Amino acid sequence: MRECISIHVGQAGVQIGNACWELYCLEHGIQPDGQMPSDKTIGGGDDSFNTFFSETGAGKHVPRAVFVDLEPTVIDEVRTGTYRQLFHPEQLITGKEDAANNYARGHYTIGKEIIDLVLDRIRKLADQCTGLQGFLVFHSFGGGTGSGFTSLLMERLSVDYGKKSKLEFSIYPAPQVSTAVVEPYNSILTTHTTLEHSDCAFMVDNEAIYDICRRNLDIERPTYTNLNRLISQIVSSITASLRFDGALNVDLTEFQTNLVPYPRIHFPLATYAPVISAEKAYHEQLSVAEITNACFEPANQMVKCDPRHGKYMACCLLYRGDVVPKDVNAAIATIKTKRSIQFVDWCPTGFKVGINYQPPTVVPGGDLAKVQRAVCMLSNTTAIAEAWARLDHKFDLMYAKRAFVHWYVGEGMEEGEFSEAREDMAALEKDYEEVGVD
Amino acid sequence: MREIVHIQAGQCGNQIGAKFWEVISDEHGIDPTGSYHGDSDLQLERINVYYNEATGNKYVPRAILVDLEPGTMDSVRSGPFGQIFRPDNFVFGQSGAGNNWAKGHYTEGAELVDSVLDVVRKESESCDCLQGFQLTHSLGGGTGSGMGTLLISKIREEYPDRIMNTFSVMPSPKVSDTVVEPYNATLSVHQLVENTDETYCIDNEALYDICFRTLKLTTPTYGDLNHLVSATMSGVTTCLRFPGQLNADLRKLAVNMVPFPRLHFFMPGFAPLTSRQQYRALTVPELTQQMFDSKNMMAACDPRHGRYLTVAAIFRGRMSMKEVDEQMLNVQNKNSSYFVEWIPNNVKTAVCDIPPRGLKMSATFIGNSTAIQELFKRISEQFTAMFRRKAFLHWYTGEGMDEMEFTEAESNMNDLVSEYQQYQD
Amino acid sequence: MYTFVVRDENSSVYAEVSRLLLATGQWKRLRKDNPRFNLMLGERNRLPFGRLGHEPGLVQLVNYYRGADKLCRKASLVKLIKTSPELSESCTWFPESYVIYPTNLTDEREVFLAAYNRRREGNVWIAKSSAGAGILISSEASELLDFIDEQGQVHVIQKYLEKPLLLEPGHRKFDIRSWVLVDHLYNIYLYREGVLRTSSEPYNSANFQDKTCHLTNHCIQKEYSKNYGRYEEGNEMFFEEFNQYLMDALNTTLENSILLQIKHIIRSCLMCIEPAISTKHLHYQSFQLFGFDFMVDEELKVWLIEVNGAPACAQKLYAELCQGIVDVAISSVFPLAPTSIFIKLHHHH
Amino acid sequence: MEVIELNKCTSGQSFEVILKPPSDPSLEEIQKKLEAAEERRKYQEAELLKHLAE
Ligand SMILES: Nc1nc2c(ncn2[C@@H]2O[C@H](COP(=O)(O)OP(=O)(O)OP(=O)(O)O)[C@@H](O)[C@H]2O)c(=O)[nH]1
Ligand SMILES: Nc1ncnc2c1ncn2[C@@H]1O[C@H](COP(=O)(O)OP(=O)(O)CP(=O)(O)O)[C@@H](O)[C@H]1O
Ligand SMILES: Nc1nc2c(ncn2[C@@H]2O[C@H](COP(=O)(O)OP(=O)(O)O)[C@@H](O)[C@H]2O)c(=O)[nH]1
Ligand SMILES: CNc1ccccc1S(C)(=O)=O
Ligand SMILES: CNc1ccccc1S(C)(=O)=O
Ligand SMILES: CNc1ccccc1S(C)(=O)=O
Ligand SMILES: [Ca+2]
Ligand SMILES: [Ca+2]
Ligand SMILES: [Ca+2]
Ligand SMILES: [Mg+2]
Ligand SMILES: [Mg+2]
Ligand SMILES: [Mg+2]
Repeated sequence: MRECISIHVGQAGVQIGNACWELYCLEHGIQPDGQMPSDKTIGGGDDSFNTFFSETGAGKHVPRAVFVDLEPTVIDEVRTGTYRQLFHPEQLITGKEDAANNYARGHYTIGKEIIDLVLDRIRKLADQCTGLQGFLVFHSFGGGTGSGFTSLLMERLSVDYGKKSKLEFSIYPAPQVSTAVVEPYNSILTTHTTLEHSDCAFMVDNEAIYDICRRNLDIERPTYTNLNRLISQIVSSITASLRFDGALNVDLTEFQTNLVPYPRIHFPLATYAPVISAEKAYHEQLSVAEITNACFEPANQMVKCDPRHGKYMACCLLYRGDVVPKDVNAAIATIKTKRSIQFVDWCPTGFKVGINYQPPTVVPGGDLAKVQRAVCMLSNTTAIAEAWARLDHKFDLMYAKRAFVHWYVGEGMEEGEFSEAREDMAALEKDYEEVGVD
Repeated sequence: MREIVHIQAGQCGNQIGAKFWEVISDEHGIDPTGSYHGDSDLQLERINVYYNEATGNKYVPRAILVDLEPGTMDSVRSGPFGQIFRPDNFVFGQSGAGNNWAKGHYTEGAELVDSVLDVVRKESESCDCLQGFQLTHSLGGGTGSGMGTLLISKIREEYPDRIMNTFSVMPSPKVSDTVVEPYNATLSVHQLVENTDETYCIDNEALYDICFRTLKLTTPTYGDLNHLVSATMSGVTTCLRFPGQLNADLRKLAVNMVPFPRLHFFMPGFAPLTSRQQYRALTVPELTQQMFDSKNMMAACDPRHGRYLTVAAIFRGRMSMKEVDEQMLNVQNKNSSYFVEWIPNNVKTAVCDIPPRGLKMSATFIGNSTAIQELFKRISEQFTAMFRRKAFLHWYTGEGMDEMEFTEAESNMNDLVSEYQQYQD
Repeated sequence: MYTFVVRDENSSVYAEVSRLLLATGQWKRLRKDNPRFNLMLGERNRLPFGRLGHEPGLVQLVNYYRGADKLCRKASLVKLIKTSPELSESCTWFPESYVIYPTNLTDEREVFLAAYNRRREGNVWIAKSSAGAGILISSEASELLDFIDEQGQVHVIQKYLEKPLLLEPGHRKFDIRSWVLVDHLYNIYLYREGVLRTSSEPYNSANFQDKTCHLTNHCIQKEYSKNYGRYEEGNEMFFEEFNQYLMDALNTTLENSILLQIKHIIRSCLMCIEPAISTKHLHYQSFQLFGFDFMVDEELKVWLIEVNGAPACAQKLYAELCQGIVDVAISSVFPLAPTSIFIKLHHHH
Repeated sequence: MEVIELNKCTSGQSFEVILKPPSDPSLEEIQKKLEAAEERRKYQEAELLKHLAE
């Protein structure tokens, strides 16, 4: 058994962590006090769930997580919340004043003065591991901490844990749930400095999560609880292989192997179904083909884009619930003859399927309804580059006037790092086009 | 614990600052004796932002009252909530400033500033994590204008990485105490251009027009004008004083509202503005339509004459946040020619459940608009009309100043006008 | 108050639409880079579809279907017809065509010569490309290939219709242009008004060197033809006249002899690519005007030549058609506070 | 359309299908970047205090 340390940075990461570990506990039968009745090995063991949980002599199962925020208001909720007992105080790290939505402030000014502390707490979790696989880093693009401090942490993690793998769960900036005008700057700054340090990144666009909550859940104005509980479902579908017995995506190295043939193009597109309102009278349960066919509908992608106009570099189908290999392939053939799945000539036109029989777990009183089977499709498509274009364009509108640049220079960042970061995204857009277009 | 140190200087400053603490103290359930008697925990949620907690669960405003004459501050001390202020936090002199900037900034003011900074330093030494400062004052007088700007310069020297915020009353010939107000205002504007991060520009002429026309009052008093400033201040500080979905924080506001260091002079406004047909319920469309209308703005500038660099809008009360988003998007998507297209999504909106005392719902408007240049143009013209004849200069040259310094303030602001001009095209 | 942007200054069609939109007093135009717009009359090349449908509160609409280039490119159309089972390589209304890359660069060179050698054992072919006004008509296979190699872009060789239906008097060739508009719901509307771009020169099958009686383009006839505008004004006959001619000469109607096949060809083409370009479940919506060019042989069989993705309209039909676009394509998504001029081609979605 | 590498356990199974065949900075360098910006801040603040002293 090999362990996975999750790092939650900034408000977005920390709150999304709340949703994930809440769900991780309900799935593995863990109580808020850390007790796990089904676990028969008391205070130890190398089970599949031990990749995310340690065990004390008192039978407590402790997440292998670190919560970091430059301001203490968010993490303080965890300290007095329902799962306050799961974590010990060392795992929760908080500063006193945040980065104020300023990448330079979280990376340089504030980041420098606390970087060595976080690493010290991560080293503690690492020392409890007999074979650490790597790290899962949750953060936002727009936040000053999520962007500025994350990239600094990634650089140092590559220095102290050279051979370890690092995956990201990143929140793409969406105006419908943001009051930050400068998030395009932060997103592009942090993608520039993190690119060479992340092996595989899963981008969730808040615009996508916002619409899925309104169209499928009939939530007129969603809250972070609605958004995050849905985000942790996708996260649970993506990390389930690491926490359960299986043969597909058993370690973090398998995520680059099965999803990233080209290093820089390490941003798979996630697709999930079904999402049914719990307030619904009672839904007609969907089949394997219907939920598989939905994986090619834009309305359930974590990033709004058109895969019909791209090329696939890899594809993983993660199923949870009542699904047998016969049904999966049955629906696939039906989709190959109806959809336009154009792969790249240097990649096999195949896909890997993983089936976990336990159907998705639902948070009591949550928004999602209980379903018998669901799927999450990870497909490395050149179509996701549309999100880069959108973002880069907004970055260009403001940078042409140097608007807000003084806030970054004032924290010690040089202006040239801007254009250097933008030139890198321009290279990223060119790569996607050299692989997708003809 | 992100504390704000408040400072009010001079007649206008202390009278306006007074009502400000009279308003928000009511919104947080704090009585004249500092005791809390509200009914919602949201009232105390962020209470320590503006209030210090003393023994006996008493809440003492974190304010510093400053003046060069005792008259105005004595009144506040005898005023409605006069008891609530900290006895020590009154720092005053006896000579006064005679509506002279030079006296407040160079002679009289200099003799008193150190003892003020000793009190500021005292409030900061107890702050867990100080966000920054906010200053109420007028620019047309001598103390709040001349000495206020001196305080800001010295506060920045001792706290260079703290946010400096001010509510600055601009002088109009129609609401004028003396003919030297243009002289005093041009000198302060330069200081503010350098040493503040945000400056809510309140024009006394707009306060009059709102009282006269929109509110239907025959040439009111400074007291009537001040209830508008009270409301405005309570509005722009709502997201700071209550648990809003956003993190608030003065620096975050600055980062999102100030694309360029010198263009940080905001146009405030709010709705409703109803005359005494007052019990009528106001719909979310009505709040939005009026909130963007010029007649509800305190700067006395026509926004349809410039362009919005950034806009903030706080809605207060239990309302349809869906209908709120609908209406805001309807104002933008119906007048997008007045917003710069090189700042994506430059209009942000937050809601606050707690409304102004006695109101079901309200809206506050905060606009960083290039139309503010019309204000600095007025002051510049009024200034040059006298300075071209050196009229009334002897009051200032007699306190040690020189004409050269005036000529620089003049040029400094004409450049500030040019700067607002290049960003409108 | 609806807002739209204009990003193609060279569009004669939507210039009238934008003119009409402004006439209604309910449509406001914005700078070509202001992202807050309801309607985009976008550019031809490299239209940034990825930036559409991401502005909160705005239902956005655009006048191009992303992916239509597959149907409006000389070489793309051929590949789409040969590889799409809906059309099949046995498509009976599209001339035998082949994709030929120049030797300085898949490629169907050998496959073409096989069919050519079979015919030699009418074998007149024509070559053309999308980077032309540059066309060549010849009956020797050596002259067609050597012509393509002298260029640098992809070309297409297809069978030349050696028996084109000739109009009398004049014994002159011609072609038919039909305008088709597809709205956000993917309803195929055929403009009731077509046009015949006729040749003012007598067709001659013993000389393909002179390309004035073979090519019926409005620019060639008005530049290289010396009888331009003799029979019909501007070498443009409309359905009323061409319909009366078919009745006096051939004893048949334009509807039954040609239009049925046209309506069939339009359906089969548009229905084919619907899964790849439909915006039914997309964050924005799309519509687009198309210009279908047909040929008619002496047997009254209709043939598809090409499909233009940014076509022009006959001078006499700009008002009627452009207003039609505002009715069914724009106001259908942004209503404004008949006897339709279109023919709805029902189909299975 | 071949199914390959079918793994089956109590909690699920996984397989692969092939529809069609195919055709850093050191801790030294990071500390320098961090201290470089910190110096730029000290310089900018130095000029501000110089301004204020004037
Ligand atoms: N999906 C989701 N997005 C969030 C959440 N919280 C914040 N965001 C997004 O993150 C962006 C802002 O970044 P934050 O995480 O709040 O900033 P930060 O990391 O705390 O850094 P600071 O500026 O110092 O506060 C906005 O675009 C939000 O939409 C969350 O709980 N869920
Ligand atoms: N296979 C074929 N048989 C007979 N005539 C043909 C032909 N291919 C092309 N033509 C002639 O060429 C003309 C159309 O040329 P084509 O449309 O390919 O060039 P083009 O695309 O530059 C003009 P357009 O503006 O209609 O797009 C017609 O008038 C037709 O007579
Ligand atoms: N809105 C408002 N403006 C005031 C008030 N008192 C004075 N002013 C304005 O401020 C300017 C005079 O400043 P003053 O208060 O005398 O400043 P001081 O020298 O510091 O006391 C004039 O333009 C007045 O119109 C007040 O109570 N409310
Ligand atoms: C508050 N009113 C005021 C104050 C000073 C000078 C003149 C006036 S007024 C507008 O009544 O002419
Ligand atoms: C009339 N508005 C008002 C009055 C008193 C206190 C606060 C407000 S506000 C601008 O926040 O709505
Ligand atoms: C007063 N500022 C405000 C109000 C509502 C929403 C957002 C903001 S902010 C701090 O992002 O500019
Ligand atoms: Ca165990
Ligand atoms: Ca590495
Ligand atoms: Ca003295
Ligand atoms: Mg934060
Ligand atoms: Mg006075
Ligand atoms: Mg053409």
